[PDB]
Amino acid sequence: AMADLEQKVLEMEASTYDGVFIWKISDFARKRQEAVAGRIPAIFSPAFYTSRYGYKMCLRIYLNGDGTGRGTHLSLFFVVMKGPNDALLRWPFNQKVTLMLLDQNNREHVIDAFRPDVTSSSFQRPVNDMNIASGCPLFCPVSKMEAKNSYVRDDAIFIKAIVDLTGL
Amino acid sequence: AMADLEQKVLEMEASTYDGVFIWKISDFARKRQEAVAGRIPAIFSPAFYTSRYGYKMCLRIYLNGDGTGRGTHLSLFFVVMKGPNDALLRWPFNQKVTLMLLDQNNREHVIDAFRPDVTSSSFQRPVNDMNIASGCPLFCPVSKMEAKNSYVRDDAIFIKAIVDLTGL
Amino acid sequence: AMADLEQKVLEMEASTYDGVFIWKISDFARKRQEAVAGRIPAIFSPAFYTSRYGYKMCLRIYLNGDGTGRGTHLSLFFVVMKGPNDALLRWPFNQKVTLMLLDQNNREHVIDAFRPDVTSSSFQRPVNDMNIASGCPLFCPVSKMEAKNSYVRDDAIFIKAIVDLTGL
Amino acid sequence: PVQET
Amino acid sequence: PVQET
Amino acid sequence: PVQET
Repeated sequence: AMADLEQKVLEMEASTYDGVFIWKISDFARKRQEAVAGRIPAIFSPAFYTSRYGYKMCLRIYLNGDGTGRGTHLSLFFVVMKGPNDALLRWPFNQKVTLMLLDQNNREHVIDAFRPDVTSSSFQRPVNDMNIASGCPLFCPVSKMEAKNSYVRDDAIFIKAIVDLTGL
Repeated sequence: AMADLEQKVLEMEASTYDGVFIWKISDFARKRQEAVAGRIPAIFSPAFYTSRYGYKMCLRIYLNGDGTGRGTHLSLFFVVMKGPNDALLRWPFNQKVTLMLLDQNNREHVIDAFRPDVTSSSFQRPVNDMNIASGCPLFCPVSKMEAKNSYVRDDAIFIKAIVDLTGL
Repeated sequence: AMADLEQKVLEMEASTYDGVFIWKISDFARKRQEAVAGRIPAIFSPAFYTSRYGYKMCLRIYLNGDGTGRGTHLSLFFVVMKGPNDALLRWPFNQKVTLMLLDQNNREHVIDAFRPDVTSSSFQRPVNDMNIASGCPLFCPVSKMEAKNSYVRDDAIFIKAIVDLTGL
Repeated sequence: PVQET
Repeated sequence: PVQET
Repeated sequence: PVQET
């Protein structure tokens, strides 16, 4: 009951309840390197929800790529987690999901969006703490951002997610 | 400063500031049993508020009944607590209160609602940490839910409260 | 990792994300005295924000005055802090700021408001944890409140801030 | 409402 | 969407 | 606004 409590407070500090989430990844160069080196290929973000008692979700990013994007792109996925109120929610999950890599000059962001594949186990009511993540393996070319550009500034980047609430 | 801090974080984690509160009671069978056995007749829920700096409230439930409902019903009460901003609020408390036992199939919930008895000490500005609870001793027959039915699922139930904000 | 975690939870407990903040200062007589005695001239309030990922701000009060108000008035200032999302925000800070000392009978509050001085270092993007505070040195005469009156009740006062969100 | 016992 | 690997 | 001292 020492570090465990901190982890809980940090995740609480990062929670949102309106389907909009902004994830700030610091120490970028290092994490990027640990991915490239295969020691830590992916990282989960803290959890957020569609409403106060809505769906519990988080994101997972591979700084050096997953699947078709391995070694060439930054891969970004959506994760449906086991929420405290899943018994009261409608399943499978079927809300539009938008993902973004924010340009820090706010000129041109990187973006993609999709409607859930309702047949996929990724969107069924969770039995485990988290379902299999799904989203965009070719989200962003490692070259574009990372290198020059204004996506990485003061060794950090901002990832943004927007879960459409139509019907909720 | 060890367990005390956790308790504070759990209550914080459960706080809401719009008068709507959903209380998930887990380990139902056991708590139900401890009530029936008289070791723990009632249980308080975490606190919630009508607004960011509004009234502080919580609920109290007797899994095996109170007063006229003892041994036959689940009794549910509303509790006005001493809030950090009570000096700035209007008294006595006079907002409509709705209480519900949620059906997990979402077909037919159990519900009741009342307007405060303004003469009752239960709704005056608190002098103690909590006023005397008041509400519904015959809220729900132990038979209806509990036994068969879809109010209890995976050993847990959901109690919901809605504090009308008219005038706030 | 003991007291440090508590401080974080208390500040979290006090955070708001809509530009409206109510700061309750307890143990007033004592803090007032420590200011008069010069041991603790000013006190910072917990942080609050304009939106979930907006500007991070706090207040600073001198219970026995600052500058032109030293020894005669309670001085209240606004503070722009280094926020986690400053790279994505527009600078300098240019939102209207309203400050208030709440009358506990709710008859006549003490109030003042200003538009930021965009040339001042106080409103530029922070390089340090906090910029130089700025606001109202002659906010409230120590005589008015403090002494008789209904601004101080049960040894505590309420300070309120409202950050206009026009354009945000 | 009815007060608790 | 495409599931992670 | 007036800066603090």
